[PDB]
Amino acid sequence: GTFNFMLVFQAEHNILMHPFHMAGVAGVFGGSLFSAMHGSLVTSSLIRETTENES
Amino acid sequence: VAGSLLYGNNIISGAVIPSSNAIGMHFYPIWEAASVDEWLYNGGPYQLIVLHFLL
Amino acid sequence: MTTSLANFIASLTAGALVLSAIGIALIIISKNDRV
Amino acid sequence: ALPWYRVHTVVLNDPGRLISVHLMHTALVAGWAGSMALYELAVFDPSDPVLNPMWRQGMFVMPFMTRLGITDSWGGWSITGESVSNPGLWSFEGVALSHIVLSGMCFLAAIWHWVYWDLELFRDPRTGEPALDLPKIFGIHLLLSGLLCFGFGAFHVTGLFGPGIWVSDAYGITGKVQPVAPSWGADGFNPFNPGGIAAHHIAAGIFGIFAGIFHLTVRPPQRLYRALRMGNIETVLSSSISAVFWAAFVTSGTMWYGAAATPIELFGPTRYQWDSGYFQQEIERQVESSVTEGLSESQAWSRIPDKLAFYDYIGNNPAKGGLFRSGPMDKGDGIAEAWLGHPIFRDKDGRELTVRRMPAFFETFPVILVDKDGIIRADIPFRRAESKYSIEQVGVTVDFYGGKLNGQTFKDAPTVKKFARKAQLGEVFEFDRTSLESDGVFRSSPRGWYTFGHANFALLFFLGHLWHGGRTIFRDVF
Amino acid sequence: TGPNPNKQAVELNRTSLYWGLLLIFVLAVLFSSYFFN
Amino acid sequence: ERPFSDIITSVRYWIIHTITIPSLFVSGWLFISTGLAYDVFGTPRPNEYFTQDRQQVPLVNDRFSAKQELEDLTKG
Amino acid sequence: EVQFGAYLAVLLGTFLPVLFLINLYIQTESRKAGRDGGIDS
Amino acid sequence: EVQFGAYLAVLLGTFLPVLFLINLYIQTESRKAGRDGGIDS
Amino acid sequence: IFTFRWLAVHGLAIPTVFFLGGITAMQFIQR
Amino acid sequence: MEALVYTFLLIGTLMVIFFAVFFRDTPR
Amino acid sequence: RGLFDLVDDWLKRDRFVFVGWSGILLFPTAYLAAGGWFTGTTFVTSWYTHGLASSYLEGCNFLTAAVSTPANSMGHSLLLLWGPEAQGDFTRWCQIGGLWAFIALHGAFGLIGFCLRQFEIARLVGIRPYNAIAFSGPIAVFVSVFLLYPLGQASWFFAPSFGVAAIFRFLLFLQGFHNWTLNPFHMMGVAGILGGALLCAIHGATVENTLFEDGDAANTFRAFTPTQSEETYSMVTANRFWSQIFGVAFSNKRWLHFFMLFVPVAGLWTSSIGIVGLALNLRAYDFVSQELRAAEDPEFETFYTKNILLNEGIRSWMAAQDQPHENFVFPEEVLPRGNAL
Amino acid sequence: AKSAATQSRARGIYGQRIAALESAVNAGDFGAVAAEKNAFILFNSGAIADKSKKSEAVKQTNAIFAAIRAKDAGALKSAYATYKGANDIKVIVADKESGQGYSNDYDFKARTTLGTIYVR
Amino acid sequence: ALRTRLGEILRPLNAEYGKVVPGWGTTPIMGLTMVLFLVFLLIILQIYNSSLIIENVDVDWANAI
Ligand code: CLA
Ligand SMILES: CC1=C(/C=C/C(C)=C/C=C/C(C)=C/C=C/C=C(C)/C=C/C=C(C)/C=C/C2=C(C)CCCC2(C)C)C(C)(C)CCC1
Ligand SMILES: CC1=C(/C=C/C(C)=C/C=C/C(C)=C/C=C/C=C(C)/C=C/C=C(C)/C=C/C2=C(C)CCCC2(C)C)C(C)(C)CCC1
Repeated sequence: GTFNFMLVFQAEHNILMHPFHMAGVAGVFGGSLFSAMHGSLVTSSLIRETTENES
Repeated sequence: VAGSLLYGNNIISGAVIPSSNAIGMHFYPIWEAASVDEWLYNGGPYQLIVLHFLL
Repeated sequence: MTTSLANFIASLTAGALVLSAIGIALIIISKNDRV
Repeated sequence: ALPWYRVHTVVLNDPGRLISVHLMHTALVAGWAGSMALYELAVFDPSDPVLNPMWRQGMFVMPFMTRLGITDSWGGWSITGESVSNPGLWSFEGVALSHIVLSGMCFLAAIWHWVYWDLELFRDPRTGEPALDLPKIFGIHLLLSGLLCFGFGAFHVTGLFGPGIWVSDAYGITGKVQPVAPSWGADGFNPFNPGGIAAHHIAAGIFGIFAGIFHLTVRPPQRLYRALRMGNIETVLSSSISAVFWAAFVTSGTMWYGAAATPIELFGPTRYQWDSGYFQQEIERQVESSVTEGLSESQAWSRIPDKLAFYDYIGNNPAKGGLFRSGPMDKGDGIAEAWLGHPIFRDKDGRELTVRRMPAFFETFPVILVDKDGIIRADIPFRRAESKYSIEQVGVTVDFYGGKLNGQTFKDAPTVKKFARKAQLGEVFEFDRTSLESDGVFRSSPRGWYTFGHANFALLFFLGHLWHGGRTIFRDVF
Repeated sequence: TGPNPNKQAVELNRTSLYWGLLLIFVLAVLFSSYFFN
Repeated sequence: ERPFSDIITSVRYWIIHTITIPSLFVSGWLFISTGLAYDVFGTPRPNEYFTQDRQQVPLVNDRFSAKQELEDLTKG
Repeated sequence: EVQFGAYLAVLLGTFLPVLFLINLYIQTESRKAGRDGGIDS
Repeated sequence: EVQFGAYLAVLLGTFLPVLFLINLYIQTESRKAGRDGGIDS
Repeated sequence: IFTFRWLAVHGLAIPTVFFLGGITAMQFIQR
Repeated sequence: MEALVYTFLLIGTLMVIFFAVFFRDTPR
Repeated sequence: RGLFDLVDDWLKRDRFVFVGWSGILLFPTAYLAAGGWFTGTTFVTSWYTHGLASSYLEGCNFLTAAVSTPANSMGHSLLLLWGPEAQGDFTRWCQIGGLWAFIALHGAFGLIGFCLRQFEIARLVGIRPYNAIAFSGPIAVFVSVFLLYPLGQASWFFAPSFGVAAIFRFLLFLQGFHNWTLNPFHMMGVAGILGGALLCAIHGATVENTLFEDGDAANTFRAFTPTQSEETYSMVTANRFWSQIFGVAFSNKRWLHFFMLFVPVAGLWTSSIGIVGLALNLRAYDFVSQELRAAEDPEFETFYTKNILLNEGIRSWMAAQDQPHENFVFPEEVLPRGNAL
Repeated sequence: AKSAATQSRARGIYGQRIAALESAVNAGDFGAVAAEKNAFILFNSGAIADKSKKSEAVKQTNAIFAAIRAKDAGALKSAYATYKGANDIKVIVADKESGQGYSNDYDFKARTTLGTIYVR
Repeated sequence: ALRTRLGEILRPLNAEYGKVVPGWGTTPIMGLTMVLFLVFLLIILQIYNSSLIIENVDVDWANAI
């Protein structure tokens, strides 16, 4: 049903050319990018307190 | 249009159909129908679900 | 020895030239400012 | 103490049990090969090798068996069509039983090499700790690989001591297994020239022998030894993973585009042959040659073999199936039985019309008839209110030459429309749609499933290169 | 032959068990419709 | 060293920039105005999309004979 | 209508890993109980 | 020819109790190993 | 003169000005 | 007959969620 | 010592920007790719390959300019400037569509160089290289689509073009011809992307709303020494809040960040598999049972059949102009259509 | 990708161009005849999907142009006639009752004598 | 550690763990060989891609024998 909704909406209103939809797409893409960057940076900088045989 | 599992739908294709186009934006509670069968024929559950969910 | 072979070998020569130019720049600048 | 994704690291510093676990993977692989061959042999129908080949019944490991020489069965039939009297040991069943017995023996050997783990061979003489001199093991196993490579090409593919490989003609009508002589010129690098296989494997074997002899007798440089961490076992894993996914990409490409190592009679035609019109142009050339010789249209079209016409049908296109449509190609259309002939459409003035063929990239295509220049002359309308090019209005007739419907003509609109609908998929055949309860949707040939699987595997193994190699380089931080 | 000094133990707490159960059930729910075709 | 906040103040920077930048800007303007770009890159002019003889879209239709095809489509 | 092999695929591929994970958790808990001296060994 | 539900019946009724028994044995062994202070807890 | 920073900033700021001049010239072309 | 399979899978997922929420390892 | 040691010392100094050994691969390729895109969206046209105008010189704006794929007659040619198609002559090379191949081929090596640079810097500062895998995600996406999809199809012509509206065309094209929204791999990709956005927003809000009072001004930004030992916010309060609101909450600070790293990369890697599958026309297009029942019973209807009809409309009304080299001619009486409009 | 559509396009355009030379070659327009060398080459290269036929067409075109470079009004006419007979080249004009040469733009028959369109 | 007959036969082949040659050495040969391999791979790839055409080589389905 959501696919039907999206297809009809694009046909009738020409979304993908509205700047607000572009803002939303940038929001989700940038959110994923920043989440990955933050996770990588924080996890890489862990101090050694376990040795090998322990998560 | 069929949308339930018991009427020949899978998880991907099943849905809860919106209300009828003849109703429009009119309020359609259960007690305003002549019978429960008529309520189910005109897409009654959609309004109930969406309203209680938004609240 | 068609035109394709000649152009292929010429492209190899051009790539070697570009790599040599880059390497020469790196070597010269590294030797200048030793430290 | 170990999490669930680190359990199999207990054999990292145990050379005795690493052999055991690698033997276990070997035994499982051999058992799978044997059992798959046995299961395939019990659902194969060898009656008709013309209109029901192996690639239309979903056979996957049988083409690889018959590519290198196996053609006979203990049941008295052969893959080319023949009555064999004494097949021998190396038949379709002996190979399966051999791989099975090998699986069992490898299982027992794995159990032994696991129980007796403490051997003096795996211990360093001066320190007493377990060790493995990888730069020399590499040389030994590489010399073995080179020797194996030279013999396959000099004795099995050339015929000196062996049957050879499968070689066909340009259009896949007459194929057989015969020895192949090496070609040493520039045409040996032609992918479609079967003579390059022998030359390649011979020269690669010689170079592998020499490379093994070198990498056996020269110690590694110290700088490279430190840079590449040659004292660690994980760098070997990373390099091997890289090589493996490179090879997988190469094999996937050669299977999709076609080569001499993937013959058409064993895996099926390619999508580019349908795109360009290979078989259609060959059929036209043969028919014109026959006509110029002084033959009628009916005779010329009756001299066309059914096998050649079967390749010109869109149901054999590997790029026409679906991901979740499972089973053999016979599950979609049924089993082909006979050819119906070539239809020729003529309008009221006698000029010839051609139905526009369905591209492999569409799923539904309109029915359009065009003349020799591309101008439309008839079609099947969607809206029957102001149509001008309907078949009823134009009055098109159809005649059949060759095949089952030779010499018959039709003039009423409904039958002409039915044949026009049928003619946009290529040649028309008669199918048996009840034996397997066919549904009616096309499926994919073994040429597509192999590509899908091994390409996805290579893409996944690239991440293995990255992760396992990074763990090699950053050992002291991990 | 003898006692191997490389023997260790495996571990799985309750949070990981719940995560695995959820993953398996959700994957089955997602792919069942396509498997049935 | 000397971070940007010092460059954006030194007067020699200002004079060299005031003498250099307009030359480049005018060079770009003249590159467009003189019609050289249409020749360098092959972009058709607003009155060269259709010729008097060709009234259809000129799609390239060959691989190894693209030079002759493009020469014919362009003017010939 | 539907393919019959899907029943076997779905049910087996759902049931086996679930029991595998449950076994992992239960053996971990049993080892933990065994390590700490108590009424349950 | 044959009944289709028999596939599911036979396969499920074979696979479930076997895994239950293996679970019981493995947890017993883990508890025994945990009780004795060793390299594996 | 030959420092890395100068070569960078420049080799990405000269074409920018050239292209901006080109676009400004384009803005006045008439059909 | 596959509606039974769909319903079973959905109810099993809901049961897993219930057990995860109410029978959980103490954060301490 | 030797020249190698001197070059190694010079390459790993502390200057404006790190160069390293990977800089040799990274800088020229990325610079050339960016310059090619900028010079293609400004001067080069697409009249001879697609029949479109795609430059500022012709009249397009930022939303419609693009660098278009080469002509279909060149199937999978590498399109080298010295190759047998252009034979030098820069103008013909631009006109046939060589800039697309130039940009793609240089950009792939640019991406490889950036990944190697991440490895090198992580090794230099002595930390785990967790950023390399996270970037390997997008590398997989780019490789998969932009290279593997055209290579399985007829030609380079069916690849995405480097433009804003061209990407929208690509999206609608794949929906119309492949039913890409029904594939169970774009579904996992969507789940991963949306979950990543959710995690970013929720972690930011939670951390910012549990700060310890370490200042006297309402401007809480200037109450953080560049780096100290004490934690900024309260983990216990956050755990209590999220366990009493949602029912479950994080308690380990390393698992949180690993989850944040893991989710979107997994989404991208799952979607790449589906794209690789589409490259061979191994679509997930139809549900056979519903099609059979609808064929035999002209009263069965779901949303799936509606989407199928929409796809048919897209194909029929788009193919004629979307593939100009096929000379498709469709009379008005043949185009599928509904009532009235 | 080479296919039947490529042959159709090349055949249409270049066969029309070649057939336009009938009146010119009837009397003799050596320069105007040589002005279509590119058209002859393009028709030979991209409108015949047959090795032997392509070789024969190349040989015939070479003979035509060799006769052109001789001020030979007879050999040129004979070679042109045999080329037309072999390759089946003729001028084609269509109508609307049985028409629809083209529907949209991008077609090689948009504004040519082959282009007819029927609008309901 | 148990000693077997095969162990004594194969003992010399695993006895030099860690032995190296001090400082570079055969590295330039390795570099030259890698460069030649790259050239060979490029040649065969461009032959298969039809970007390099040579006489008497036709990249198409062959009649063979
Ligand atoms: C004496 C040993 C032996 C023999 C003769 C066979 C014979 C056969 N096997 Mg079997 N097999 C064996 C052992 C053996 N097997 C073992 C031990 C295993 C378990 C690992 C298997 C697992 C197995 C499977 C899974 C399958 C077979 C199949 C087959 C058949 C086709 C083989 C084929 O196409 O290979 C083709 C082999 C290759 C293309 C390998 C290429 C080698 C790569 C490229 C090496 C490159 C790296 C190298 C180091 C390069 C450097 C060296 C160089 C410089 C010189 C054939 C009847 C197939 C079959 O028909 O099914 C029944 C099949 O599917 N076998
Ligand atoms: C002991 C012994 C014996 C016996 C043996 C045997 C009996 C064996 C068998 C074996 C076998 C019988 C084996 C089997 C195997 C199999 C396998 C190993 C499989 C695997 C599979 C897989 C892995 C798959 C997966 C998948 C799926 C499921 C889905 C899709 C995807 C994939 C494909 C991934 C003998 C008497 C001889 C001798 C003495 C000893
Ligand atoms: C291709 C090629 C090449 C290269 C080239 C190059 C390298 C170039 C460069 C170029 C460049 C490098 C250019 C640039 C340009 C730029 C520009 C043009 C920019 C613009 C900008 C703007 C316009 C901005 C805007 C905005 C924004 C973004 C935001 C806010 C708002 C505003 C509006 C301000 C060579 C030579 C090798 C040769 C071969 C080919």
